[PDB]
Amino acid sequence: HWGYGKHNGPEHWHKDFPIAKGERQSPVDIDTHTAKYDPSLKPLSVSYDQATSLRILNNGHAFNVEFDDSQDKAVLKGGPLDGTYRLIQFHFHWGSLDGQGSEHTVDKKKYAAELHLVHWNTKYGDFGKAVQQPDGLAVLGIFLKVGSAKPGLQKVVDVLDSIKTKGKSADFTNFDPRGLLPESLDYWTYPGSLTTPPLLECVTWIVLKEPISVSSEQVLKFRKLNFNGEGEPEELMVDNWRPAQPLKNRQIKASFK
Ligand SMILES: NS(=O)(=O)c1ccc(CCNC(=S)Nc2ccc(-c3c4ccc(=O)cc-4oc4cc(O)ccc34)c(C(=O)O)c2)cc1
Ligand SMILES: [Zn+2]
Repeated sequence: HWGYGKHNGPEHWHKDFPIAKGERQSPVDIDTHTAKYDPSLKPLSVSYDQATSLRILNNGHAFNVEFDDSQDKAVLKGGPLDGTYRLIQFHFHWGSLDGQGSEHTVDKKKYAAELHLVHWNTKYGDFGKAVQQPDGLAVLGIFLKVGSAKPGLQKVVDVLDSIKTKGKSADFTNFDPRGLLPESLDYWTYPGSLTTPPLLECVTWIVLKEPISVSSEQVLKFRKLNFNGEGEPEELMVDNWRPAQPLKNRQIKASFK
């Protein structure tokens, strides 16, 4: 099916997922000079103290650290959000080289990778119902640059060898996502979509301005993963990012002056 290769990559997705050419697609380039500070934005609240991680899975597109979202444990509120959004999973998008990998870009700058913490609006009951709503999801995006190692990320890095191929999963309990956040919560926000098929336009994007630093060694291990399943020709899981899409009259708002 769809992927990131030359024959099934982003430029081909529209054939099976027409919304790919929609009016609210993600990611987008964030032109910092055009983004406007929005006084109406309420304080952003990231409450991950009771987060319950459960498993890590290689789904053939990236790897997901899944959480128990049967209760209001890890939640995201405030900012441009109305109500409570529950953390369900987080994953990354990265490149084959340090100069690329992020999905959103800042003044056209591409980061080495991008972390996506996915949350769904609790007023819709479940994730399935949420992806049928214009405000069903909220994804917190964090940029990764290559520099000093990120202590909180190492546990994720060290388990990757156990889920090298598509379909493989491993227990991943007691992981604290707070160790992946930068110091500042300054952010840019705009209405968008999922960046991979089905590309549904149900996401309120909140992209943090401050990137986190990860070591070359850490990202190199991300690049050892496989898109393929076990026993198949090895296709390194790299460059699993979608390029910037047309803004289409949308406005990106800044939480800071
Ligand atoms: N990069 S990004 O933008 O951050 C991003 C990209 C992709 C995705 C996820 C893409 N895949 C989707 S959407 N998967 C999906 C959607 C709905 C359901 C779903 C479906 C679907 C059809 C239906 O008829 C009833 C469903 O009921 C459901 C009840 C639930 O409690 C949770 C999910 C769920 C399920 C599933 O079955 O696990 C998976 C997340 C973030
Ligand atoms: Zn993503």
